[PDB]
Amino acid sequence: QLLKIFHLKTGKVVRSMKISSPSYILDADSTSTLLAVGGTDGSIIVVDIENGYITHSFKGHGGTISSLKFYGQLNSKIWLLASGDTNGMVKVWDLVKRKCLHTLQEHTSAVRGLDIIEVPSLNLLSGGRDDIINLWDFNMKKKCKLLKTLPVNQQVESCGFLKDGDGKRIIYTAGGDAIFQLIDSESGSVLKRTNKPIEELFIIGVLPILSNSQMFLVLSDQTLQLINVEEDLKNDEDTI
Amino acid sequence: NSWTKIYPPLVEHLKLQVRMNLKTKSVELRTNPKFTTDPGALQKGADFIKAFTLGFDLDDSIALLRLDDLYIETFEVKDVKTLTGDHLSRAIGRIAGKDGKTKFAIENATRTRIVLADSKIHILGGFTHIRMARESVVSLILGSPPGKVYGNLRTVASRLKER
Amino acid sequence: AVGKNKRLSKGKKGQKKRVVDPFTRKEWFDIKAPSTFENRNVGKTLVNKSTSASDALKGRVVEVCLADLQGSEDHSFRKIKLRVDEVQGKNLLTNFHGMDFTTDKLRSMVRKWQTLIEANVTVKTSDDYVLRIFAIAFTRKQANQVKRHSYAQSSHIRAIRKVISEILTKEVQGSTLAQLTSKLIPEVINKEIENATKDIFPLQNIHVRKVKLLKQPKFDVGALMALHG
Amino acid sequence: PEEMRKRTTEMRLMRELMFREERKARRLKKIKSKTYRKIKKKELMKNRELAADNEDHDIARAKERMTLKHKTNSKWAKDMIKHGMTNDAETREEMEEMLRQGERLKAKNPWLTLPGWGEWA
Amino acid sequence: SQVFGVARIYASFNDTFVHVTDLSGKETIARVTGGMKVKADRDESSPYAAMLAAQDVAAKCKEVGITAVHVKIRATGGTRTKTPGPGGQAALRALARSGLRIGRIEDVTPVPSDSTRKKGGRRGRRL
RNA sequence: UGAAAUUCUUGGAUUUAUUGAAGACUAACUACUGCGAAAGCAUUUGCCAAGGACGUUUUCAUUAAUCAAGAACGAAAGUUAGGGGAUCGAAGAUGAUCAGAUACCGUCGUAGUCUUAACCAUAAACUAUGCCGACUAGGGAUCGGGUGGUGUUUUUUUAAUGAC
Ligand SMILES: [Mg+2]
Ligand SMILES: [Mg+2]
Ligand SMILES: [Mg+2]
Ligand SMILES: [Mg+2]
Ligand SMILES: [Mg+2]
Repeated sequence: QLLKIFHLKTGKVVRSMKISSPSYILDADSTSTLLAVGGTDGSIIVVDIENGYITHSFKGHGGTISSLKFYGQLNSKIWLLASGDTNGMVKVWDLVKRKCLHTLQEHTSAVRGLDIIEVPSLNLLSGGRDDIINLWDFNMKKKCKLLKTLPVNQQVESCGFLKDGDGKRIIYTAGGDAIFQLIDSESGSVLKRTNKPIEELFIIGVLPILSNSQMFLVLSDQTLQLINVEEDLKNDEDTI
Repeated sequence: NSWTKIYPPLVEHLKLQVRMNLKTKSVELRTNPKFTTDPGALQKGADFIKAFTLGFDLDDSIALLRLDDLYIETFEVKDVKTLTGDHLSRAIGRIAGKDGKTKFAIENATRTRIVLADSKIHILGGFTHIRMARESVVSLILGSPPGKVYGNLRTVASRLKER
Repeated sequence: AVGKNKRLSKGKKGQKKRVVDPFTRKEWFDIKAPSTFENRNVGKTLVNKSTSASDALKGRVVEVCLADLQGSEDHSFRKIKLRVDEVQGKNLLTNFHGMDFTTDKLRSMVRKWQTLIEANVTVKTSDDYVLRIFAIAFTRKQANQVKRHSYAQSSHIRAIRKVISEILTKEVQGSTLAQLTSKLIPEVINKEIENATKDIFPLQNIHVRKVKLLKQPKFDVGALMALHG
Repeated sequence: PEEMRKRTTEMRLMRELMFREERKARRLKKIKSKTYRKIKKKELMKNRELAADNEDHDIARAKERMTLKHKTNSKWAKDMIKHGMTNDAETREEMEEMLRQGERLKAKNPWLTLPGWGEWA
Repeated sequence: SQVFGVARIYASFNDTFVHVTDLSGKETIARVTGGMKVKADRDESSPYAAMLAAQDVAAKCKEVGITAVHVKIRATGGTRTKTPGPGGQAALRALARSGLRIGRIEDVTPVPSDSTRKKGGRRGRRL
């Protein structure tokens, strides 16, 4: 239960701090300065990486934190944190106001995948092991509505938003059976999917690279697979 | 009559919250969140009072609070050999010996304590100490005369001092 | 021994690579007690996710102290066996399966210079639940007694045993399983045994030692939901 | 009253103390081994002498000098001697002890209460 | 918020088993023995082996999510000694030191109302 | 096990939990207690007959004590012919043969351990102590029965029993 910050260039451990309970969930914002810690006690700890101090300490969740999603942009004040516990409870913490802005419960199993995208209004993609995906729309005000619920047929280990070549919104869901698939938010149909390996395996996570152009599929057997979805998305073939 | 010397070490050194219940005739130990600091104090206090409950002198029982590698070994005569009537009654006399001398002989050599609660025997010490004691007492049960056991007790005593 | 110097064994030849964490496929399951018990929450269990999970849940028996279920340390020495029968949305509906006492409690009651009366009866409820009860009694000495012991003549133990037999059989026959469990918690049966057996001999530490479920009737989920409300 | 409860309380102790003092006896009564009893008798005399007149002595000799009870004409002593049976040392000691004891008889603003016995301790 | 397990400990003469399970007991959460944490057979029953195994199980126990347990110590029982040995005690201590909250302690050694004959024979055993 | 190997174990040992089946055996209560001529006898309930002691202002009237000959029972082990065979286990094989407090340990285990119908008749089968009768000191503990009290508890309506 000791968080240790290590500086690659300097190659030494810059900061060491103690957390309340063991934490198996770690999220870093795209701007690469904040880190969110999800403990099994339901407490959320936000730390400034460069400085190494606790910025926020949100304690609202009852179950163990299963997913953490940072939303933000450079030169903006709409910075937000989305946390999902193992009880199917999702909360949208607001960093600037330091308060819980929204609370969602429709998920029943643990929430493993969270993703916020800006609607040119903000959309939240929540996915859990209950084999469903929920699309929510919300703002800084007391507005938070459910738009669609997609039965994705697969245990959602990780999920997020993806953009097509023409700009069409796409959702990527990597899950059990070691399958990565793409679903249109509107149609709800699976455009493309990966071949299921004969050996039973799970995708424990997905790592977006190159502005989501290629993703590393981390498998339970400690093997990493690189898929370039953008070229595969252009390909008419429905197999990734 | 010994309670005056029992609660002080627990309440002060161990920082435990002690009580004895007349109605159920039991001792009560509770960890105080605002005062207690050692996680293992509560079980240590429970370990100590049990030793007294088995028949042990208090001061010997204090050793369990002071140290951490002191354990209780326990067994019956019937586990060794099915002795009955006089055979059982004599066998107890063999372990104690005249005036309890034999029980003191083992205890000093092995650095343990022995209570002969009828056919029930309990041993306190380090794991190495109690195991060898188990051998000596059992050897008496099987019918070995104590004088021969006394010689072996002396032998193991020297090995203890050298190491 | 895991050591290198430990001589090699045959079983080390054929070994499967540890590649799947079972807990990943394990799915937690919540356990609830019948409405008779004050605290319905009695914890949770886990099973492999359905490929079904339900079959392993059926026949699942869990033993728990009454003190937690009733929130009173008066029942610290009593344990209750609950068997899973129906499952709904991670909730495991359980039914009474048995009752027994802690070993330390029993060994405490057994003492020297007194007589122990053990009576057992195999009887069935009105709900076609065949069960076997074990009741333990201990002779006592009067307030103004002066003899060290309080042994009872064998005719008394036979008389005491008989009186215990009718009451145990009477209560079970004229009640359902749920009503019987409602009697166990306040131990009104023990008080009834004491009063009936009072005249024959003074007794102490009268208890229903154990309860067994020998045969079950045909399962009735309708009879189950009513029990859980 | 309540003093009856007390009266019962002493009587229980007396019986239980008697029962213990009883309990030690038949176990001791059943152990008849001459080595054990001899050791017990030996130390008893030592305690007797340290812890706890001629007229009694003369009477004691007076009985001894007429009866003639402590020589080898007695039934037991004559039986051992005549049969080559006292040559073993242990029985000789008993015979000799008898003679000495017989010989002994023949001798002449600012700027502007028990803690924890029954309750939780 | 508090999830309970059952830490079944079996302390034999030659080894100690430390086992943690769900309340039903059918699911195994973690099982570690005296032989796990030791090199030599003679030291399988050592309290030191028990402490290491207890520490091992405790780490896994926290990893899975179980924060409290109910300890059910037992010995070989049957036709042999009924009291748990020093090893189970050391394991019980180690669990307390591990930080896992101990719910309830009970001795569940198999006590036979009647039993078959013992291995020693008439002249005894355990020289 | 003092220390190890034969040995079982990835067709999952050991361990966990819900059961079922086989054959013994009645732990803890169990005691300086009880019953039986002795050897012996400890779960619940029923049947069969048997027995000591106590109470009796009931009955027969010497019918009694001891006992060669003669007869019944007789610990464990053992023999014959069936059944059963869980555990243990003489015999036997085999792992190991290093170290003296742990120096005889482990695995397999035949006969045997259990039962039915028959044989033998030996023990420190001891209280190293014939049986029957009378008499010869105080004390209080226990078992069974009986008698007595204006004693306690209980019968939680009394009571009477039962327990003290
Ligand atoms: Mg009796
Ligand atoms: Mg008799
Ligand atoms: Mg045969
Ligand atoms: Mg005899
Ligand atoms: Mg006479």
